[PDB]
Amino acid sequence: VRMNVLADALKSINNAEKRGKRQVLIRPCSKVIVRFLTVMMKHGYIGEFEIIDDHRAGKIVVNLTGRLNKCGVISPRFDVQLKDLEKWQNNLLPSRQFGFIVLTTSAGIMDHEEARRKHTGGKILGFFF
Amino acid sequence: VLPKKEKMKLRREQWLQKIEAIKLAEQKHR
Amino acid sequence: IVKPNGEKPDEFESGISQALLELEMNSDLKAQLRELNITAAKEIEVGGGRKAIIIFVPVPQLKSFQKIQVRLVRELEKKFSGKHVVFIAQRRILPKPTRKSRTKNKQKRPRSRTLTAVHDAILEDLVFPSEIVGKRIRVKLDGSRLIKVHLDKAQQNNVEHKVETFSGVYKKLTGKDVNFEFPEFQ
Amino acid sequence: GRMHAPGKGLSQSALPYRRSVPTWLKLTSDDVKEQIYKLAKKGLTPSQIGVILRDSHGVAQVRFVTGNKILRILKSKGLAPDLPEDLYHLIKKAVAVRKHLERNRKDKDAKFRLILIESRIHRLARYYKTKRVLPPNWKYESSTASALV
Amino acid sequence: PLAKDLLHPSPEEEKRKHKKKRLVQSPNSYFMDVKCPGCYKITTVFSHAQTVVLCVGCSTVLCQPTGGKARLTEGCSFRRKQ
RNA sequence: AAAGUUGCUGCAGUUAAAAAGCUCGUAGUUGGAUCUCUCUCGGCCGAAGCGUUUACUUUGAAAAAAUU
Repeated sequence: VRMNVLADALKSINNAEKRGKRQVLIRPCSKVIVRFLTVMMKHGYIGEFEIIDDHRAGKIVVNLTGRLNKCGVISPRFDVQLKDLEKWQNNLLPSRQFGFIVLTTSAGIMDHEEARRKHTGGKILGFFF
Repeated sequence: VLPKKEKMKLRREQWLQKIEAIKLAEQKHR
Repeated sequence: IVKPNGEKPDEFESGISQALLELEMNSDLKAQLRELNITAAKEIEVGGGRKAIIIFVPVPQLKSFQKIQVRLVRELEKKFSGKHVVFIAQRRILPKPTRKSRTKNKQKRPRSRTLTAVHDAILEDLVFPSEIVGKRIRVKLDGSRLIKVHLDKAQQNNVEHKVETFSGVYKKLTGKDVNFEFPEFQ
Repeated sequence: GRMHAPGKGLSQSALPYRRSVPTWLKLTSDDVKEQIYKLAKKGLTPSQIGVILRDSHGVAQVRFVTGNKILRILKSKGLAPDLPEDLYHLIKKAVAVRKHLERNRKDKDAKFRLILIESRIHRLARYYKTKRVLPPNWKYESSTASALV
Repeated sequence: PLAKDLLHPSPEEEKRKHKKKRLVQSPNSYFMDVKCPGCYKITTVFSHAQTVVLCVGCSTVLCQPTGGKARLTEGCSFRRKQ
């Protein structure tokens, strides 16, 4: 059955982007998915997206751009302390300029640079380069 | 056709070239 | 007619109370208005210099206000100058239960007392004659949301000119930008 | 996909985005409630109550008009059955299959279907004892099946 | 190919799609008023009704349930609502 | 150590080592969307109940040398 809706959203975005599509429809929506896509958006990777609202879990239309190589989820959401974060990026991002671990910390959902800037750790969600 | 060792070497090196191209493209925008 | 929760009548809501009384002693809206009452009122400039009237009514009488809404709106528009009148129920926002709060939360708050449910009810009550048939949220590149609201095509002509007043009222009361559209088919 | 069956159908109902009661419906919430009460007096489970109310009386969704759903309306009045309707239907089906088995012994297809139906009964009974709709001493037994219909 | 706006589908495309698979799901059914030729009373019936609907006074059959929509009796009139 | 030949990172199982007749079937593992600090006594504060309780993250104190 359907577990980890963020995994489905990111797999759908990845499979759409590898076919060179302009838009992708991802369902069901979630607040975690919206925060993840907002972090992905604010660095310039997925353009701009629109939430479609039914009286169910909603849908999202994401207007893909072409910059995205890979967006991925890490299941299960391992606890990431502020030291071990370096190990994690040495595991996940293949290059040290671009790529992003997305963390859920108590200060919100943000990227690993901002998580170091806030001097906090948390649980891991994904990465995108 | 050809052994897999240089196949993964070609894929890794082309991915390295792809990374360097993306890095220099993002560096040019500054 | 006016029964404020703070029990402080200002001149605006007392004036529209006199307006409702004059409406009752002349027009056919007689047998129902006595049983009813309002709570508060405000006046807001929207759309670049166009004023609009807001009347906060109590919630459990609001359904009855739905029965005489259009007649009350047209009679207050005849009474007033070029204006726009909206009836919005006075909903109570309960704060989100955290680990630092007052010791009054001995019972779980209802979902109708949350922020999102109250703002949905406010959006559906700000547009009474038309019914909301769709909702989109466009999230801009700066990260700021924008709600796009789809209303009835069938009764479009009633509220064609009030959509900017609706947007200004919702923006002033909430802080969220809202646009209104009409789909060509349902 | 289904819970025991391997099929995956899509046939279901699609509720509209308008939760509003339509203008053409002249029945009020109360009149809907007395219709519910009289149909419950006729001996009807909430499924046929909703079906008759939708088909003939023009109310699409009881929860949209009265503000509350049918089982809670019957529970407040007290005309609510001791078993939920689905468990009752499952038990009735088990009785009918067992009667057929007693008439026809070699019908091993019905034996397999009987095992399937009792499996559904046990899962649903576990759920109902979880949320205290059933008392915690409830147990399904083969000879204690015809007494519940 | 590879480029079509998902937020704004054409209405014939939305009509063609399965009711659950639309952008926002919406049913294919409707409520209609039926008038028996033997009387004047109007009755509200669901298009996909599963129950046989009888007239209040005439007690004639108004619809017969079938696999999909209900078969109204030859002679009755109807009008779709809203 | 090369070694991803013990595999959490990070392996496999059509034809090479290997996935069972099929369904039902405890435990365990996993699980859709949704909810934005105050009350008293003593000098704007100190004491007190904390707010459902946790898992998580951070800080501070404290934590042999030698070795590194």
